Parts: sequence; structure tokens; C-alpha cells
Amino acid sequence: GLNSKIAQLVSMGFDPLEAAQALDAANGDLDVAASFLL
Repeated sequence: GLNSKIAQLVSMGFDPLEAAQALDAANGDLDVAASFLL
């Protein structure tokens, strides 16, 4: 599940590590992690 979410964030133009770190903080909640990165 997590890798697919990282990939979603990378598809938005974010970098893999910043994406992973946002998802970690967000406990896997992609919508929250995206909001962080915007």
C-alpha cells in the first residue's frame, strides 16, 4: 500500500524521500501527506 502512495506523490512531481517522509508523518494517509507537500 505504502509504495503505491509514494508513487502517487512522485507522480505529482514530489521527490521519493520527501514523499515517504510525509506519508510516515501522516501514518499512511495519502490525502494528508499530499496536503503537507503542496
